[PDB]
Amino acid sequence: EDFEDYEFD
Amino acid sequence: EDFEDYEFD
Amino acid sequence: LVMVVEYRYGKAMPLIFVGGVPRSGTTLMRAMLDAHPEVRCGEETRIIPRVLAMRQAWSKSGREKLRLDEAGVTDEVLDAAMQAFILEVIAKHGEPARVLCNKDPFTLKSSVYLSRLFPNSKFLLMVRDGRASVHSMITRKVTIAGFDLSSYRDCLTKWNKAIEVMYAQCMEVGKEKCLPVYYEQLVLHPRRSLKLILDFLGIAWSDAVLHHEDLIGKPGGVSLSKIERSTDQVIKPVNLEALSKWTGHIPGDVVRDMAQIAPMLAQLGYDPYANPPNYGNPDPFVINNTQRVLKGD
Amino acid sequence: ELVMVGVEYRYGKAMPLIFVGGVPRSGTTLMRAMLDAHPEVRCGEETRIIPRVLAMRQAWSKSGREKLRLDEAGVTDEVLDAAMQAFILEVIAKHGEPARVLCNKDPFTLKSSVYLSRLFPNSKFLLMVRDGRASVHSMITRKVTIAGFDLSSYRDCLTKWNKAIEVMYAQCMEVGKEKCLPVYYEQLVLHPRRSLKLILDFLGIAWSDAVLHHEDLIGKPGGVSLSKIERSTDQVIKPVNLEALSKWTGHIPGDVVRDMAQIAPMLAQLGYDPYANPPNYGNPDPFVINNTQRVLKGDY
Ligand SMILES: Nc1ncnc2c1ncn2[C@@H]1O[C@H](COP(=O)(O)O)[C@@H](OP(=O)(O)O)[C@H]1O
Ligand SMILES: Nc1ncnc2c1ncn2[C@@H]1O[C@H](COP(=O)(O)O)[C@@H](OP(=O)(O)O)[C@H]1O
Repeated sequence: EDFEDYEFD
Repeated sequence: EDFEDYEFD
Repeated sequence: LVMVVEYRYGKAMPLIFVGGVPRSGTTLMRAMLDAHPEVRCGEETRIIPRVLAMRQAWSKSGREKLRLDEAGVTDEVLDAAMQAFILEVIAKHGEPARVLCNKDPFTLKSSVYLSRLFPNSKFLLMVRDGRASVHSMITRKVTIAGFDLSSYRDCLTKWNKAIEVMYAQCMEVGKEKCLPVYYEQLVLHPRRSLKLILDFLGIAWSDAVLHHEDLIGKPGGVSLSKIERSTDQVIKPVNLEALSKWTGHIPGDVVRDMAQIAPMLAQLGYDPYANPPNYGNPDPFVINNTQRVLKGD
Repeated sequence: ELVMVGVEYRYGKAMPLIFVGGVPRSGTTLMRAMLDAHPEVRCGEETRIIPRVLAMRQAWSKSGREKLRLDEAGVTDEVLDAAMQAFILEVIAKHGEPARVLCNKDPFTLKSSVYLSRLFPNSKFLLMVRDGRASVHSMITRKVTIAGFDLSSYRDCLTKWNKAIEVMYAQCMEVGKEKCLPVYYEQLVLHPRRSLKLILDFLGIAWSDAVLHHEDLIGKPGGVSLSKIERSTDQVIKPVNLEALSKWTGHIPGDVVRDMAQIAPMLAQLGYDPYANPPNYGNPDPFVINNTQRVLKGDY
């Protein structure tokens, strides 16, 4: 919970 | 969209 | 230029990008490639997807792009900067090998761009029944920013748009450079599948890709992050357990609206109304592997 | 070592970079223009993407948990830094013309000067410093947007100017005398010759007269590239002039005038008297006086 397991867009 | 002259401080 | 036979890393080098929507067999795929003495993928870098998303942002935004252009930070400069950042992360985060590889699930949203930046890279896109990918992320709580784990409909809806993008990019890159790999086909027929993949990659057969789990912790072998969510699954051999655990866990309204929520399912050959599709017949190899996993080997 | 032609200039992690910065509206564009005018030096426009990548990399080390996962992935400090080094250097080297000495100006990069110093061990830093009342008056009346600053409030903008420079100045001090030099905007404006002599020394660049003639080199080979949509451009096309030092006075709400010492304790610490409203910044060289008369005559 400053970063999730994944991200993008 | 959140455009500003300086975006990171 | 030097990673450290002395392999030098550079824009023109042969490169393998593995990806797809998370919980689609991407770690398994890269662990099987890692098993090959001439290939290294290693763990998810995490930061490569971030710099790409950044890049994809400064493109759409007109006001921002205009400002960068007028500063001389053109496509030429951004691309050179991206290239160098990526090469460094890929090249320096694991042991060296003739063929370098990266698996970070979402990188495959920018395969068109990545192919432009690395003109000799190839791409393996993992494809898995969205219903299986989603049920995986909800029950195991693998978090993706912007997917709502409290809703099958939402996660399905966002699996759909994610894989729509990745598939389109895979088609534009062309069939010489991007191969869709169906998780369920890889599990059902490892050897047939890995035969086609390696061929496509221009790399030679090795029985080691069929024994990835014997190479965990070993050198030139497969390195696993103990925090990565897939790790407890990749320690086992290719097995059949996870194919259709999703069946019956989909809310009835999502079952009704499946084709509308996830039109990519029918596009990629998954009948959105089979619960579950018949994915095929298991090779004796994975039948036996499955049997060892149940006893606890 | 990447190479560019335009003899052939060779650039690498160990080259001498100049990093200019400070709180925006502090004379940073002027300072880098004056350096761009040296034939040996190119700074060029604000890249924007460098403070952006620096923010990102900052977040990653700031979270203990994210740091752990990166380490476990083999993405260690050394790997991050190498990727940063490489990323930042491509942007600096290629966003404008090539030149013996390379320079960058993105105002808040200076919040990261200990880091950049580590990454580029022969780079030096010019921290532009200007009376925050001047910068805040500037950002407010010109509507120059800075993330988190509320332009409807002088008290808020000065409160945040204060925090920004406290951090930037702490960094400057920590890299030390040999590597970071504070440059006062007002002393630069009143005394450009002496300022640039001291600045070029500190940087170990031979003097050149063209630093005092930046306005004759706009758009010119080896000269000063201006973006037409950066907010400082209409000011920097003129020669160093006097108009902007003190014009803030009397446009600050009385309550803020009154609290100036609670609000911006960095004023005192930097040598601006918070109750002097305005301070005596000093007396101009005839050179600057003449430049200013030329401006009023309308030669620009
Ligand atoms: N040895 C193996 N045999 C079959 N499937 C495997 C496997 N190791 C991992 N997988 C599957 O790959 C999925 C995760 O893919 P990704 O690496 O893209 O997250 C997991 O699905 P489940 O969570 O449904 O089990 C996992 O079970
Ligand atoms: N030729 C020149 N002589 C004196 N000051 C100058 C100048 N060119 C720019 N400046 C000053 O630098 C300030 C902008 O700094 P930065 O580029 O860091 O934003 C502006 O202050 P004002 O807005 O008060 O006029 C501007 O006037």
